[PDB]
Amino acid sequence: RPRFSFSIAAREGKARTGTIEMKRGVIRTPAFMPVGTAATVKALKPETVRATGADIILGNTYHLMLRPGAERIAKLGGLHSFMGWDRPILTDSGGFQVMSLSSLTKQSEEGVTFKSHLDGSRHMLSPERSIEIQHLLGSDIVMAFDEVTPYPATPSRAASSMERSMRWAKRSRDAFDSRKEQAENAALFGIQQGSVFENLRQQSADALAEIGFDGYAVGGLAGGEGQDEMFRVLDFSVPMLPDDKPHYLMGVGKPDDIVGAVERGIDMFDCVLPTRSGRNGQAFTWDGPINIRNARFSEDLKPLDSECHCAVCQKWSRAYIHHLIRAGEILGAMLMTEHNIAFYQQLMQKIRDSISEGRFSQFAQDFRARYFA
Amino acid sequence: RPRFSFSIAAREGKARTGTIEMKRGVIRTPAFMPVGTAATVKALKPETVRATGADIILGNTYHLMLRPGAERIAKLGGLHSFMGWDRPILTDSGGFQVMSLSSLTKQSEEGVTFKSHLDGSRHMLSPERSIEIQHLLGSDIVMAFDEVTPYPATPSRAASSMERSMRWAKRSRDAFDSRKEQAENAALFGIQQGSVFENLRQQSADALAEIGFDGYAVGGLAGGEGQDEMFRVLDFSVPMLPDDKPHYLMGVGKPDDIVGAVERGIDMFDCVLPTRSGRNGQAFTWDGPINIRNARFSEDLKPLDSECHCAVCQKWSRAYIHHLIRAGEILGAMLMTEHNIAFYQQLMQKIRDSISEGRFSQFAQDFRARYFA
Ligand SMILES: [Zn+2]
Ligand SMILES: [Zn+2]
Repeated sequence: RPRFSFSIAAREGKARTGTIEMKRGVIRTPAFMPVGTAATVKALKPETVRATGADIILGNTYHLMLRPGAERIAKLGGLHSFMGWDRPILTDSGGFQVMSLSSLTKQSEEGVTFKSHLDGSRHMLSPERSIEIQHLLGSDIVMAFDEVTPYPATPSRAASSMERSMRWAKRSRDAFDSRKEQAENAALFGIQQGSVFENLRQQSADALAEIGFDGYAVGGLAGGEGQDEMFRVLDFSVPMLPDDKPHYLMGVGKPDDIVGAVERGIDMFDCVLPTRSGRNGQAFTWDGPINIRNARFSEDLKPLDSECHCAVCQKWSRAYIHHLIRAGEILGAMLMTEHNIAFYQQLMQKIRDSISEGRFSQFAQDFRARYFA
Repeated sequence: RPRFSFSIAAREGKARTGTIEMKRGVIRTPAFMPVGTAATVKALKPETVRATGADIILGNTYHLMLRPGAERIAKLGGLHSFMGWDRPILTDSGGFQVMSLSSLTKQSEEGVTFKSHLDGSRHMLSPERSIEIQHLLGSDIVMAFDEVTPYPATPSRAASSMERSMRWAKRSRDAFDSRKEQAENAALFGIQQGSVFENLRQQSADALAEIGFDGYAVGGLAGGEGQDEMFRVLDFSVPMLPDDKPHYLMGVGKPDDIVGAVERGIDMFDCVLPTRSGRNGQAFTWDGPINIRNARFSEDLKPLDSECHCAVCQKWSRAYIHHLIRAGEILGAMLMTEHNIAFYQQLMQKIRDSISEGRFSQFAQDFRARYFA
């Protein structure tokens, strides 16, 4: 396999289905990436993550650099070896979480210094250091280090952040390219910014395409704007990106969001929703989500979802899982997470098959009628 | 397979190895039973419990009756169906936990009434109700309902409790026998009491043998007396029990305790140690236990134990598991528990093979030299 090759096998409207071939494996697109926070997809062995259909997982740079440490993971042989997942890993740049989880940020053109939300330790993150950490982890898909624009943002501030992000995207590119081993074996994605503003999204897309990346993420969304606005922004933003490279919508999302975003040209997704909500009691079904803690499930012998092919739905009842989650049992988190992640993979499979067969628009319509019945 | 058949295949001194055949499967003895509290062996799917080598698990009656409820489990098809373990299950009588976990106990000759440590609900437990609950769960090995003698106990109080326990053992026997379906498909074990006193242990054994049970537990030990005293009591107590039936030491225990107790004629064991300590950071090894949270393991690439055949030791390093447990990750509990339970099953296998080969005494000596090196 090559370092990176994205091939589009079928299209329907703006939707695409295909494959990304990398050294560690093939990624089927549109793709959902389960999120591994501190080097684990929560409550799942990697073999179980793979069994659900995942082709690639996401690792959080910010969390890994704080614990167990980027250098330490490198010494121990890299993230893949450390956690036991041998397929591709995408790492985020660590920037988003600095804003959302650290204390005392000091921000500047060089990068950001911050205090750990764990200990009192002070850490630094810049385009160069972010790229270095991702190398130390041995990431397959490296994200450029950007400055995240909170929602809502004024046009002036959105512009300033976007412009800084574009300067940092060049720095990221150069850092990545300067490290022979990373340049030869990993891929680099740039992140489009500009908040909800069309002209800024355009300037950002143009800047990113001028530098040149293996893939392009749409950043700054799912920040509180709501689905209507998100979709409106995707409408004009995705077409600005090079059509022949993957389009990654960071941090999205709910099943309905994924469907609409694929309709708009998105090829890759990640979210903590299926894992996080899993441990919380929310199970996804084709008829909409359920909260398994609800008393109405205490004696329901049906599986979580009536069609789901996952091992949880083959083996255990809603009643049992209701019991486990109410009791705060670890097996409850294990089973809910496996089911939710498998649901997401089944959704992605249905999306890929429908596009390949030229009936994705019908699938979207059928999916919505039932999910929101 | 028959309802119950215990066969002894080999002996060495007081040690025995053999099999208990029951309708739901064969139990190899000496046996270790992982403990399922609220209908789950904590952090493990039943298939994983089986994969470690477990032939039978233990379920806690007290916890099951409070949540999700004995009647409810019956309605849903019984404990096996509910939790997805189709092999034998031994249920305790629920008495021990009433003493240790409930509030406001009212005790009498009829039984005990108590308040849930969960809600404010008031529950009752008597020989008859304990046997009924175990039937509703669909237990394969039913324990007689006894009164537990705290350590230390005066001879007078030990005697009074033992005598009451023997009256309750007859009541348990009669209750079990009166329910055709339970009598025909399950087995009933009596519990010897009498604290540390030889004459009381003798009276108790004589009373139990007169009633007649499928197996005999040594109760009242591991209550704070220490290994020396426990062993001293086992020395005279086990021989009092019918030699041709299984001998069950309830609530034991550490690996060294298991070895010494088998040397003294014990065939069955349960303890929360490998599960509980697992989540706590303690991993069993042939060279003694380790606490994986210790900083010395942060970059140790070796498996938890150098000889262990479990899936955890095949796949992950001490360094990774150290990280998971420090981080409070669910996968940390999953991996530690699987390893610890598999260690216990490997110990039991080595014990069975050594007895079968007439070299158990040497195995005990070799085990101790290394474990306590
Ligand atoms: Zn499922
Ligand atoms: Zn092991």
